[PDB]
Amino acid sequence: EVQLLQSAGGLVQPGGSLRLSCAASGFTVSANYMSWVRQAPGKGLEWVSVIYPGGSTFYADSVKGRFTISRDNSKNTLYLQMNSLRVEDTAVYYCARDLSVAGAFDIWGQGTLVTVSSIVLTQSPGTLSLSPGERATLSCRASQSVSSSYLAWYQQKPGQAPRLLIYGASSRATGIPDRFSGSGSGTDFTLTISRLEPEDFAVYYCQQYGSSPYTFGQGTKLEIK
Amino acid sequence: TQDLFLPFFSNVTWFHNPVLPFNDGVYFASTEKSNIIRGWIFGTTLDSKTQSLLIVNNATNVVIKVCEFQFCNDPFLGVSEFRVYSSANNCTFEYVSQPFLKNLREFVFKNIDGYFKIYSKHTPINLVRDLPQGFSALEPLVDLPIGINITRFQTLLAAYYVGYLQPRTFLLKYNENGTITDAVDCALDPLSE
Amino acid sequence: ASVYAWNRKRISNCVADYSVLYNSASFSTFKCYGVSPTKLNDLCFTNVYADSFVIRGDEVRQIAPGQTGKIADYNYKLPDDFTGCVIAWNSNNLDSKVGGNYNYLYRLFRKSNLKPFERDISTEIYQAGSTPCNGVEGFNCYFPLQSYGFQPTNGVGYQPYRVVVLSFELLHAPATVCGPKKSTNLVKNKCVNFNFNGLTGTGVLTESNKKFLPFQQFGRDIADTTDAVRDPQTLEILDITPCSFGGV
Ligand SMILES: *[C@@H]1O[C@H](CO)[C@@H](O)[C@H](O)[C@H]1NC(C)=O
Ligand SMILES: *[C@@H]1O[C@H](CO)[C@@H](O)[C@H](O)[C@H]1NC(C)=O
Ligand SMILES: *[C@@H]1O[C@H](CO)[C@@H](O)[C@H](O)[C@H]1NC(C)=O
Repeated sequence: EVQLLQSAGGLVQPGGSLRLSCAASGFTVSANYMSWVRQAPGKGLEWVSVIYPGGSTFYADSVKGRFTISRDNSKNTLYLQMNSLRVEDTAVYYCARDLSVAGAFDIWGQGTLVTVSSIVLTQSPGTLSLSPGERATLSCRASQSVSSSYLAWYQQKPGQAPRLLIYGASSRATGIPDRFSGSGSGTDFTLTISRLEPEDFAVYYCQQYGSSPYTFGQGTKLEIK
Repeated sequence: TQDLFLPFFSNVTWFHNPVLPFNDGVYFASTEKSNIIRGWIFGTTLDSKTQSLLIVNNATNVVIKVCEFQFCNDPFLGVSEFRVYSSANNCTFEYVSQPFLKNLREFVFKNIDGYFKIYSKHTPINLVRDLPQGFSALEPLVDLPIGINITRFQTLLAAYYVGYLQPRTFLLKYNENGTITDAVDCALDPLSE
Repeated sequence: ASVYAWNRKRISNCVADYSVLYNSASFSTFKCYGVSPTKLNDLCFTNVYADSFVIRGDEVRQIAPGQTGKIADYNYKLPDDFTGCVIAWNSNNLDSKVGGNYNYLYRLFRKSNLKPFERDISTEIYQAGSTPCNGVEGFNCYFPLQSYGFQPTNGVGYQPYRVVVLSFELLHAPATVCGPKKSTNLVKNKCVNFNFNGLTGTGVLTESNKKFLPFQQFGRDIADTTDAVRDPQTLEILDITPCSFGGV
């Protein structure tokens, strides 16, 4: 039973300071990878920071220096201090362990909300409204044409945390039903869901790793005609 | 010239292998008829520590291994076997050179500024009892760059003399050739002064 | 050898040949900090070591006097006293396979940063979780070494580049790899400036008839002035006579 808890439900005054928290439920934080991702509602997800074992800090390309991430082994916490906050920084701040090569973001946090005062990767198909009883194809193209196994797929859920479906586009994660399949090579990757079920209508994201800062897809929702 | 020399008319010990210290330099004298020769060990410690030297040879080209080794008390070899050392950590230099040839051996070992200088001479003598009354120079024969410190040493496998050095001033006379014929120690009788 | 087990090779006592290095256009990343890239024949470092690995793509750029990342955390580390240089190669079908390369490994999971010029080869379980990891592959017990994936691609950052590092020692023993040439032939019976093995002077190099000892290089006069020098090519002694001068 793995659980990740966060507590950041507080409005921030302009130019103020905040402190987020990510906990642990059995796994030591000083020996594994952690990563922070910005949900960016209405658009695709993006990257914020990564903490390796050790404690070297890696930040995204757009944002530099201001975000202060630290790991506290005394209380088993993944604290992130938010400096003076500016406009257009309203999104969710998920935190999750990272095993990019073998399982990309197997478990995630839960989610929060921070307000304000007052690689070219694309997903081709689109909404593709359909009905249960057949299969579908979702195509994810990349400009850099990653060689073999540096792309993965996640499933978003309204009000819940993203869940891993397939890691490396070759084998699905543990507990994933066998109706999800993946194929493709070179430039694009195709994902297929067979015998669509009521607990399957959800947004699918394709993300890249093992390269320059991680990029996610724009977002492909599944809707019924 | 003012340099490290063995003072005239000084008494040195006669040994029959006791450990021996190393203050500034060593003058070693041996007799070649006994043939119990060709072994030297220098260093500061003995048990898997700062680098130490080893000068031996098995009846051919002289081999100098400064390789770190664990020595024994009396490592007899030949009649073969080679059991001087027990363990080795790492090695930094290896020298191979021509073997050093009623005969007497005179060696001088000096160490300064990371250099190890070994001066050697092999001389035939008619007398056999003790050191003859005569003068012979010491042509340098070996120079090794090592850069370590030496504090104590061992001779390896009945009659050898060891003497110590401290700085002095000497007056040397050269022939019409480049050889040395006579020398005078300045810190001595007022006549010599 | 791969990065996980990076191999080294010390260079023994010989004449260092560094002129053909910069003259080769095959090198495109000859960037290094320390001594000048031109005075290589005028260096007297005691010992030189060459370390080799087959890291891939843009991961080479992390080699710097102080840098952290996926490569310089639990693998080959470059300290701030890494005197020497780094050389990169170009990958091709010589190091590649149509099926792929799977015999190469790289460290991914560890617990603390590796010290400079240190290796740690012990690969059973890195113990991500607190559960026992007695040797069963599963949750909280993952294998920390991952195989490389190499396929014929664009090659901008997905090729097995070959990276070597030359490291020099500063001062622990006198050096033996200091070879200058100066490629100069002898001249006699005429005034000339000479630099015979450190003896800088001017004079006429006539033919001598002395009997220098084998271990002697140059002679001297009563007033302590140079008189004869041994040219160490045919091992020949040559006298020195001052340039003719006088009044009018
Ligand atoms: C010479 O011998 C005498 C008595 O044997 C001794 O007292 C003296 O110290 C010796 N000289 C040295 C060791 O320089
Ligand atoms: C002396 O020892 C060296 C290495 O220990 C060996 O190569 C050589 O053959 C030996 N020579 C004799 C004469 O035993
Ligand atoms: C000194 O040099 C002369 C040169 O003719 C030589 O004959 C002689 O043997 C040398 N040695 C001496 C005089 O001891």
